[PDB]
Amino acid sequence: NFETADRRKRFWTTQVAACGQSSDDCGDCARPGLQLLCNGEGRITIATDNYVAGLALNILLTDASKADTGCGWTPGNRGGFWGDSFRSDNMRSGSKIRQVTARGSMRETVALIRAYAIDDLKKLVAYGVAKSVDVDLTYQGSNKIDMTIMIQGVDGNESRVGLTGERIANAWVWS
Amino acid sequence: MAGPCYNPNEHYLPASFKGVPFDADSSDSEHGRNGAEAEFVFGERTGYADLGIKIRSYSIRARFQTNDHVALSNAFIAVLESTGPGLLVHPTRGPVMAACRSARVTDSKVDAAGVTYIDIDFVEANDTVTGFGLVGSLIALALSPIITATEESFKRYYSPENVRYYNSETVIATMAEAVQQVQTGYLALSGNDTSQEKWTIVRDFRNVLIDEFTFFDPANSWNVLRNGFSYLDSAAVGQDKFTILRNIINWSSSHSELDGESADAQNAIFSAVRVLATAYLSKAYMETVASTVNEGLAQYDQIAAILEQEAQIAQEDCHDNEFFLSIREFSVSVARVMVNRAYNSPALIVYSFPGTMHSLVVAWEIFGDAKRSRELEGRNTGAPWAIGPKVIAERVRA
Amino acid sequence: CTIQRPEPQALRDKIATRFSTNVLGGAEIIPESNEFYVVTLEYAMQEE
Amino acid sequence: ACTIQRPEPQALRDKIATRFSTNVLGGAEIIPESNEFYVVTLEYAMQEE
Amino acid sequence: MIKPMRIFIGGEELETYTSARLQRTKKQLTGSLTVEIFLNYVPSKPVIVNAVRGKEILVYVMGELAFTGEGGSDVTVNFAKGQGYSVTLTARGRTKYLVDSSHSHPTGSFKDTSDRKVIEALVKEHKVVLDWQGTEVKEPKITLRDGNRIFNEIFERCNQNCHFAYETRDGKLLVTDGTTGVVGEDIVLGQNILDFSAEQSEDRANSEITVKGHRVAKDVWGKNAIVQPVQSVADSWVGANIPLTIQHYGDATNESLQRRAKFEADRRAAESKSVNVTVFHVWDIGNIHYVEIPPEGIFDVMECVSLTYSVDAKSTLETQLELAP
Amino acid sequence: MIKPMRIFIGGEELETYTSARLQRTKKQLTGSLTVEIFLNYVPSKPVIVNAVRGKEILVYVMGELAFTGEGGSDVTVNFAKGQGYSVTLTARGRTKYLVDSSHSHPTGSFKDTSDRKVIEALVKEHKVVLDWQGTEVKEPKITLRDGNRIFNEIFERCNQNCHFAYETRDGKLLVTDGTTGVVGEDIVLGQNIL
Repeated sequence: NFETADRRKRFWTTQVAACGQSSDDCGDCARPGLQLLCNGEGRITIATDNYVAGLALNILLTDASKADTGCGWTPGNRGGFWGDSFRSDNMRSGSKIRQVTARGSMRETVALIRAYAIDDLKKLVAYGVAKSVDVDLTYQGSNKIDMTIMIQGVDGNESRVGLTGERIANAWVWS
Repeated sequence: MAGPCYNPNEHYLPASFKGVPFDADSSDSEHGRNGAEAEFVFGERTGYADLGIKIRSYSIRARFQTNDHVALSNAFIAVLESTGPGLLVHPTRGPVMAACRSARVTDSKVDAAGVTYIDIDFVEANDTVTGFGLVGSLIALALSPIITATEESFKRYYSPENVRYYNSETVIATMAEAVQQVQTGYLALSGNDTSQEKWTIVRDFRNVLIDEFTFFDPANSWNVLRNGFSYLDSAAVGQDKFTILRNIINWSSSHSELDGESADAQNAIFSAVRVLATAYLSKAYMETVASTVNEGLAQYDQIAAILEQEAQIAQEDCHDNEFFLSIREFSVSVARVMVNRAYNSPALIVYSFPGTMHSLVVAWEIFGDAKRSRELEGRNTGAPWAIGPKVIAERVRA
Repeated sequence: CTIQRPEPQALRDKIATRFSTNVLGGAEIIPESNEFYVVTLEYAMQEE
Repeated sequence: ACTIQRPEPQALRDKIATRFSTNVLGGAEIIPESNEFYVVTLEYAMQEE
Repeated sequence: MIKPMRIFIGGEELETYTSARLQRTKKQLTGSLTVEIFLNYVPSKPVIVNAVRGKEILVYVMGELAFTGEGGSDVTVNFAKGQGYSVTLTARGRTKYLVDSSHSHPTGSFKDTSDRKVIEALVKEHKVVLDWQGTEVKEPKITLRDGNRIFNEIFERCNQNCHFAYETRDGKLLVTDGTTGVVGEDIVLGQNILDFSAEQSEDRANSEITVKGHRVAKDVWGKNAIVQPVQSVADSWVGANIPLTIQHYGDATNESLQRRAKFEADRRAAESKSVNVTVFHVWDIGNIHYVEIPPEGIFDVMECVSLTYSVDAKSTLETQLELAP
Repeated sequence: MIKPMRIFIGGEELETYTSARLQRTKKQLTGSLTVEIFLNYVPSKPVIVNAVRGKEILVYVMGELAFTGEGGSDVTVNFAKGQGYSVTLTARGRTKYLVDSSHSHPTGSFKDTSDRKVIEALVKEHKVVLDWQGTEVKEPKITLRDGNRIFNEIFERCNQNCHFAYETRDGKLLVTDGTTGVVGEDIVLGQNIL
């Protein structure tokens, strides 16, 4: 039959700047969300582009379960998601980059933040959407700090032979 | 390390155990893999086999120097002895779950007063359920639930002794035809068999059909129908049953043209037969390798449509609410397995070669063994010397 | 004959398979995606 | 014979479509072939059960 | 952790069972148990000794009953110059008296009854509740041997009628002709196994089995009761010719011959496919499990025949199974 | 070195016999054998399974035949959490079925014959070639016990006439009243004893 045999489809995906950017004296930042696409006669539809990038936003912008402390937390904000009780992959949803505390000089604290960021985004490889991820951080002074996150993708159809690693599963999103 | 700009407080995590901080002084670990190396007699070659992963183990050393170290040291021992495992923040290996296995506390009053050392020996401990493993099964279908469900629906309406008398003859005649359909199917499958059991089965079929009173009892009628398919299914394995079962489904697509109760007594025979054939047809598909994802999913759609039609009939006017529920649950169960077979049985993927090449060359490049070219024959069209430029093959899992 | 209240795990799996096969064409439900949250919300509506 | 009166299927399928557009898509109807069309149909199937 | 195995004797809990071992087998008439205890002695000071040679014993495994005595069937007191001083107990099933008591039947020869009506009047001299679920069979001639134990006679009679006789987990006597049907678990290689040591053997199989035996009813005697009653049954799984012949110890009837013949077939078939699995952490025998050992391609349903819970104070908490198809 | 022991099973050589053991006893009716074989398994990959419950087995010791099963009488697959995973095999003489089969004699009682003419009608139901070299004896009455094994009856009848009943190294049944007369070695202490 026709070579387009892969029938797997793609659902909605959160996108950056979907709801515009919120400006303030400090700076300008994006406001991610869902995107609406309109036809010529109404009939709005949601966008389904940049799957892996949308997935990364979900991981970063979600608080994971907080560690036990001995004094306790209010039941409302213990963190995490109640739906994780059913997943069988032996992992927990969300992230915990926001649970850092000022320790030592600012240089040390920034270093810890990078360690958490790598630890949480590492889950992308486990799911199989991406084959490798790395984050580079640069400290320039008091108020200007930058982060860059690099995610490596793959084409939908195999083209190389003799790979040291393995062909990542769930690559039908081809990114 | 390299360079004078190191910051050990920035690269080593602060140790802990069950939430109580403590000062770490060393960090070791042990990993590995279990082998089964074997050497033969008089042979110049050896062998090997993998048997699984080896259990890890961690060892740490702690120092207490602050004022009143005996209380902190003595209070920490009360945590290592607490029942059960707990979270451990290894200085370099990160957070893991472990259970203390031993601990030696050293101290002196004249040789070294004011510092207490304590060695530890941790072991990885992953929680396990108490039923020695209740993993699910995803390699076969469940036919017992639907078959029992079909039995109840068929018995509910089929009753030749209560239908109006001038329609009993027609209803019974239909049942005799339904059994004959199974008889023809079985005889076709086992044509070349000559065992002693075939003669007995053939005799049993003839005896039941000749006798005229066998079909007056709903209990007898159902038993003959259910058993007939059981012999039919076990006659052959694989593609041999595709044509036979498809024919029976075709015959059971009719609908009765009588009125009132007589219609129900006749539709029951048709509806019951079609559901049984569909269930057994699904089992047949599970015994063959999916040639392609597109073909494997096409086969599934052929089944879902038939099951969906039967569900609508049983729910047309609340004819049989329980039957409608049973069919609906079975359909989703079929989908869970048929979809998995198509997408994951051999785990096919499309390759993108730069041009047409022979089957032998393609097999060697993708895998590394030209003897595997036989697999590519069934999935790719084109002559053996012009396979490409896009190939369908398995996933290398080195 | 009797049909009773399904168990939690046996119920969530039924929804996930039904949702995947009829909407995503057999695609797996990748955790922490939008479809993952849609599936779990659907299950809650069922159990309540 | 049904004891729980079930409105006509066409009336139901319109109700789900109207509710979905008003809440999620902001008043616009569905494109004939898309994710929104398929989720709506699945929603109708669940009600039947 | 919540105690995954608790023991009870006479209503007073055992808090010092330094080791334990519970076994239940389908190929016998009573289970068994063995609990090791720690004992002390202070010289020139009082000591309290129970030494109760008989009382109820109960074993609950993970909040579930697993063995009913009756108990304290044996007591021994090991001792050593070195390691230490301990005491060992033992127990068996409620039918412990049947397996060791010679029958005291009122008369000693039935006139005309059924097997069920014979089992009831035989075992009810010791107040043991029967749990019957098999098919009743009618016999014209029964005469229990004089002085033969209860174990021999029930085992003998139930073998000819193809009835399994084994004890349950509650204290009854279950006579069954099949499996309990309680679907169990899926023991899959790579998830919970530790060792399997499967096996096959050709020395315990026969392709054709034949039976013979005379008749005893009043109306049949002569040619019809000497040379007529002979029947043959074949396995068809063995591809060779290994003939066997048996004699029937009873009132031969063509239906009864095959019942005995098939009983041998099931026994021989099971002995040729024994498996021994170990599943680490700690329901019942006769259950139905799925197995998967691709190395030798086990993809067949299995019925458990034996069960064993064994524990030790250091690095041992395991279970064993003896499957058969 | 030139292999001082080679084994065959149905004509395909065993190149992985990690151990071996052979026996031949004059005070019995069948020899034996035992071979341990290394076996492998790769998860999520195909495995080819033989599981031969019956086939011929041959053992040659230093370029000389030393056994003739018929083979694969037993198949057990040992397995361990630690050391390794292997398989074991077993075999016995060609008359194995006589050792484990109840007789199916035509009638069940000879009128007047000799022992040789009786052993021929018992063994030849399973096509096992006899190797007779002893003196014939005339027996006015013989009546094989109903259902008794072939091993029991031959052993019973050959005991009262001083007939040894044991196998050869080729796959026959040899009945003899004395030594084969094949002179062997002079086993001398300090030379070859251990």
